[PDB]
Amino acid sequence: GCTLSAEDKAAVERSKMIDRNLREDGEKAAREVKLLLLGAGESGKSTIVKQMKIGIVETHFTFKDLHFKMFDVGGQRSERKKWIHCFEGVTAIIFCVALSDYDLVLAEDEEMNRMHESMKLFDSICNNKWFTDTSIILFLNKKDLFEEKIKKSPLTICYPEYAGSNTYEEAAAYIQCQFEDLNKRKDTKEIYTHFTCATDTKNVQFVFDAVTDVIIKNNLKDCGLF
Amino acid sequence: TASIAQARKLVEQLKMEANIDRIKVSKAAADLMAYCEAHAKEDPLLTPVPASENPFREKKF
Amino acid sequence: SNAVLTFIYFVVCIIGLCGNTLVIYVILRYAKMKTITNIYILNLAIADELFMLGLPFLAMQVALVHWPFGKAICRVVMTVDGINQFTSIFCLTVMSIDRYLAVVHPIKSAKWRRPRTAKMITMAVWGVSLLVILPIMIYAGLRSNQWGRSSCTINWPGESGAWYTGFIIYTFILGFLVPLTIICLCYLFIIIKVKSSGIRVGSSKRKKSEKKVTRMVSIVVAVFIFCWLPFYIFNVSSVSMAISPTPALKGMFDFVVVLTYANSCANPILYAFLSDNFKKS
Amino acid sequence: XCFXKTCX
Amino acid sequence: GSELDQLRQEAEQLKNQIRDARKACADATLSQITNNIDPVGRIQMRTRRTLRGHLAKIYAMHWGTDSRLLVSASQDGKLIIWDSYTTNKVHAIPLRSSWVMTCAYAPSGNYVACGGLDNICSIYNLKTREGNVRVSRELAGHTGYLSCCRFLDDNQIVTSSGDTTCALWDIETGQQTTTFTGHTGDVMSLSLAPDTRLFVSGACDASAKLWDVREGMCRQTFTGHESDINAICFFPNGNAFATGSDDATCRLFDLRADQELMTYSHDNIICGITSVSFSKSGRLLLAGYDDFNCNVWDALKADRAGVLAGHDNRVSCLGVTDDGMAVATGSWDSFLKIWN
Amino acid sequence: VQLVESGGGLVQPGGSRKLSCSASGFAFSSFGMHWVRQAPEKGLEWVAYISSGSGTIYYADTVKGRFTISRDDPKNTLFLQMTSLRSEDTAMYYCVRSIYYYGSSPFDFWGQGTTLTVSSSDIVMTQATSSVPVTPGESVSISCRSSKSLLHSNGNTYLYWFLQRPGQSPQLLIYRMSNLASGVPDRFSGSGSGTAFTLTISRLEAEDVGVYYCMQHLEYPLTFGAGTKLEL
Ligand SMILES: CC(C)CCC[C@@H](C)[C@H]1CC[C@H]2[C@@H]3CC=C4C[C@@H](O)CC[C@]4(C)[C@H]3CC[C@]12C
Ligand SMILES: CC(C)CCC[C@@H](C)[C@H]1CC[C@H]2[C@@H]3CC=C4C[C@@H](O)CC[C@]4(C)[C@H]3CC[C@]12C
Repeated sequence: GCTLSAEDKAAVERSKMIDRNLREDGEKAAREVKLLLLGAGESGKSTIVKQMKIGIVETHFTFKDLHFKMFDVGGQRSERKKWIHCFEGVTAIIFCVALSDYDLVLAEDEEMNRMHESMKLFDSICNNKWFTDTSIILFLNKKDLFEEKIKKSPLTICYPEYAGSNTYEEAAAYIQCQFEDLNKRKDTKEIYTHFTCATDTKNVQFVFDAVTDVIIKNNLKDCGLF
Repeated sequence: TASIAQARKLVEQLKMEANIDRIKVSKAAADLMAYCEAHAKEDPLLTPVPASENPFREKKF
Repeated sequence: SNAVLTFIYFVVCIIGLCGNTLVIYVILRYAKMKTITNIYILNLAIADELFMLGLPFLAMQVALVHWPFGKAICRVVMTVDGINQFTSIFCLTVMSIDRYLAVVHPIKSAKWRRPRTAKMITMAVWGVSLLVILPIMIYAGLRSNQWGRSSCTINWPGESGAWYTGFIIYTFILGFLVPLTIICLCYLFIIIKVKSSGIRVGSSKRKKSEKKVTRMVSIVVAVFIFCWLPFYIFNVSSVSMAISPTPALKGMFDFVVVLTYANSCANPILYAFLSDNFKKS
Repeated sequence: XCFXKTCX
Repeated sequence: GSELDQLRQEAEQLKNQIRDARKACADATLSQITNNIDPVGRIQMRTRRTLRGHLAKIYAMHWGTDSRLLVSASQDGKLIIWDSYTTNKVHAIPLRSSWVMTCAYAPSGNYVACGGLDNICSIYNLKTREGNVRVSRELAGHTGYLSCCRFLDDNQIVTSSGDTTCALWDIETGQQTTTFTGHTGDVMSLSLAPDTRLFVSGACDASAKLWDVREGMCRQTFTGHESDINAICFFPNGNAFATGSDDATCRLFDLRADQELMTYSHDNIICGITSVSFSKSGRLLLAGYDDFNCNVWDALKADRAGVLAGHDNRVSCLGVTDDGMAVATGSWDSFLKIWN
Repeated sequence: VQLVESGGGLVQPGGSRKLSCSASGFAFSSFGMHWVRQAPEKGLEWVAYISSGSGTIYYADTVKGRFTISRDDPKNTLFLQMTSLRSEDTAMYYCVRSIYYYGSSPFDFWGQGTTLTVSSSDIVMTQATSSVPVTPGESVSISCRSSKSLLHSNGNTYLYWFLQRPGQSPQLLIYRMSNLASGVPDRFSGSGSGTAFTLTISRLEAEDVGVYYCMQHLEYPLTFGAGTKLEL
């Protein structure tokens, strides 16, 4: 009680002010939206200079009174198992893809496929012990390149057990359904889908809507209504 | 044809790791027992001490 | 039939006591005030538990008619029970307002739901309740009985002439009107906002999911209406017109004032366990 | 008749 | 080709020579020699102090040289220096990278280093004329996440990273002076000797290498594990060390002899080991498992001599003071508890 | 670091003036503040202590309720407002880079400080030595004694020494009689126990002569010792 001298009183005041600063700074990062950016590397991940902008690479931008933080971790080059648990309080883990280059089959090894690699990455990122209750959004590709290649050559028939051909609307719908049907939870996780365009607002409004929906669902789960 | 250098380096390290001396297990066990017995007199964890010399004791407030 | 009424009183008290003590024990032990709803559930559980402490005395009044407890005991318990009756409902209203603020407005008014305001809010709502019961704890006493026995009821003041119409109208128009409209509007807006954002990003599941919320809203409003309409309607019917004293009307009145207490044991069941505390328990 | 919690 | 085949055959022959040389000197086991001494009694440690202030998972801590100070690193972006006596907080150091994995305390009490998942190790100077904790100089050159860092002296530091290489840095010049290579898997932990002349390390390939500080070359390789290694520490004597893997086994190795002396396995626990530490006399082994609890073992008959349960999440870091007064445990729930 | 203070000069008993201090090169907002009343050619006393962020305020008994102090964190400036004065307020004030955490010493880095000329637990003050001529090359010993046992349960003894030279603002030399300050020659030393404390100088030359003061740190308004001049 009163045994403390004038030294220990100042020490306790110093500790109290350190606690005040830590508590004040710990509330600012609770309202910041944390996004995880992932992809194969040749999936439009370099198109951030205009789409989202007017070891680990971090970029920051604001849209409609919101703070967005996406971490590009494609250049880490390490065993993903040993450091994957760091990103746990994340929402809306973006997986930018590019399947318009699938029909022009590039394997980088001549025995693989772009679609096989994309499904493998999707399963690896969506079937972990962690990451449950984490939403995913998708950016398929720019629609111009797919059209130029599907019509000239009916190479879409190489897809496993596909009947139609030379249809722009049906092939994209089948791709979207195949990507969406890869989840195993189906009760707490969902996939948001968007078709990219040259306009920057179309690729940002979708992200804003998806994160707003995720936040609403999380609040409903928290308050017990759901 | 660049694997020969790596294989040679690995073989060199493997054959060069075998140039140390070894002792019996009994000697190491006796040394560990002797050290433990000699230094157990100053082990606060092993022998509980009264609160007079304990600096992490719990007080009233 | 008053003996069966006493057993109903006792079993309701036991059920509410056990439910509230389990909730308060779990929360106090390892809820560690993490979520903003935990403090609200804490005060609801405390308020119902303190509310249901005057039950045996009213049972010993309705059966074994004479009142051996005494004048001071009568006034003290009728003040405690009158304060705790109004303390619980406002907590429900505050929880509904908080839920509406949390769900409909997720980006704005989500930086004001920290586990602190609730304290200030709890202190302010207890203070607001205190004032309301003033007349009850300054107008009650002992009233002569035409049965030739003793009881524990409220005296008749001369503040508003008859005053049993004015008092009942004021208490009704506050306690039953304000919370019901507040909760109905908040839950309707929650449903509307869930519907609106569902069709922006081709919600591929929300469409089906927007039924549990409607069911919860319906259940909440229905139970709150069921537990409170009979008492107020019977009381206002008695106030409006005088009726000859017969055992039949008083016999059902005891069950009527029983269900009002009985909606305190079910309140934790519907408000607390239907949440993230399912893992907790 | 009754006026309140306990009828008198 | 033929050269590759003959080199592989020679490597296999040398491996067999190492194996049979190790097996030839295995004449007894530690347990049957130390069975003579009577077992220690049931130890009980109560939570003397509880430290609060972190808002995220805690990954590492380091007991100071004064037996009364320590630091903590966490993912919220804060570095905090603790005073174990009055539970006071001495310093709160912000970090440039929000992701950290390890921390260290200088033997002289002037320098603190922390880094990970950013490919950069930073050195902080505590006693400065500016009154704050400003980074002295920033070390770069690794291509993988740093897992551990230890101060050899006031000017020499040895680190391990995610690129399967350990490099002995030089604070004065800012460039590496020695690089240790040979690890096939990723290196995760290392420990320093009391004389600061030999140090070992553990990697994900279930291998342990005995390196040398001065001439920068490996002499001995230790094996026997079947999973990744997370924590390691020497013995106070300086002739032995203990290892911790993810397969619910802790094993004791020694430097002078190439055999296995002492191992731990219990069927009631199927969780890995995250931290291992020794006391003054080394009579008892402390191993903080990740099964929400911590366990205290006895180094005589492989018999558990008590349990230490005060956490509700994953245990990440441990530590014992220089004089052996107290032992402190860490966990992902952001609560540090000091046990005595 | 460098620490400029202002407000020095002559001030009338009836009037108002403000002191100034500027902290550059170190965090002015994370260091305990202090004020010292240096009485010339005699014993001196300690003035006031305000922690960083104005958490706590303390005043001396003789000036209690008479002075006003105001802090400006954005400008790193601490002020001192006066209403009425007394002849015993001549002072040499030192903003000291020292805050109370383990491993750090109060009144560690005194910086520069400024003067104040006023126009016309708390161990008692005692230091018998006045002036002693001495030849370089031999040890010099001076004694400062207390009235109460400073050996607490923790064993901390709050005894500080600083040397003053003519024409120069004094700085810290020895604190605690067990830990030597930094930026000072290693020749200075000291040892003591119980109640009586003696300062001993290992080697003597021209630069080790000056006026010493022994300070006690118990009731934040603390009393300091007398001045003992050394003559070459
Ligand atoms: C066991 C229960 C039903 C007994 C009812 C008595 C009430 C008044 C008791 C039960 C639980 C108690 C609370 C437990 C938790 C706290 C946290 C503390 O920081 C403020 C007091 C407060 C809020 C206590 C006040 C008294 C309390 C509310
Ligand atoms: C009419 C009143 C005075 C009688 C009942 C007293 C008790 C039950 C009431 C009165 C004031 C209330 C407290 C006021 C505010 C808080 C702070 C909050 O963080 C925990 C609950 C707590 C502690 C409330 C619990 C219930 C409470 C303690």
